[PDB]
Amino acid sequence: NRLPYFINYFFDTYLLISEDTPVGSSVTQLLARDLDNDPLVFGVVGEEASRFFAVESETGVVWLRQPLDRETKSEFTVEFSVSDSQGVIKGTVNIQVGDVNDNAPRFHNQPYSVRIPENTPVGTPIFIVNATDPDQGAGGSVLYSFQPPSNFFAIDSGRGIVTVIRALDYEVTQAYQLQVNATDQDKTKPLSTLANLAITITD
Ligand SMILES: [Ca+2]
Ligand SMILES: [Ca+2]
Ligand SMILES: [Ca+2]
Ligand SMILES: [K+]
Ligand code: NA
Repeated sequence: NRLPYFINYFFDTYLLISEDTPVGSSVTQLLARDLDNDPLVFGVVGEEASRFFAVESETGVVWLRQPLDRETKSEFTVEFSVSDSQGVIKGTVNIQVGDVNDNAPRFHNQPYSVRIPENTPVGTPIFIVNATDPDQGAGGSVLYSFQPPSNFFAIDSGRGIVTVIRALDYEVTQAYQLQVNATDQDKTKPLSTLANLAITITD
């Protein structure tokens, strides 16, 4: 009797599963050969592995049994079994959880309030806004803007630095209420968040 062995590429590399994979989805089919042509039985081995995955024992089809979230657990290690009813073989698979853009930017250091004197020159940086996005790639990269755009202030798209771009006047306007939009850069479905910025003029 010779022991059966696993075929799939991912026993030697890794298996990618998207974090948006519906629970119940088949994520792969285990494949194995036996030089004796013995009928084969497949299994999943371990407590964490047996919560995440079920295996159809006669076909090797693997089902996801719990939702994934890359931002909570990005990778884990699982053991599958194959058996010819005389011996049992185990293979380890590294599971990588594939990222989707399922986070909108999150602001820190709120509320956002600044007092500036009315003599503040054009080009003066007055306040820094801060938003982060825990997604990977472009979906994790944030650009800042004013919604709607201001004639009196600008905000750096990259760094979130607010500047004065036209001279102020305490007489005309003693306060400004701005909306900072933070958008991620995903090509297909970008997500955005608005944050309040309060600017008070002194004299
Ligand atoms: Ca065999
Ligand atoms: Ca994500
Ligand atoms: Ca995002
Ligand atoms: K990021
Ligand atoms: Na997620």
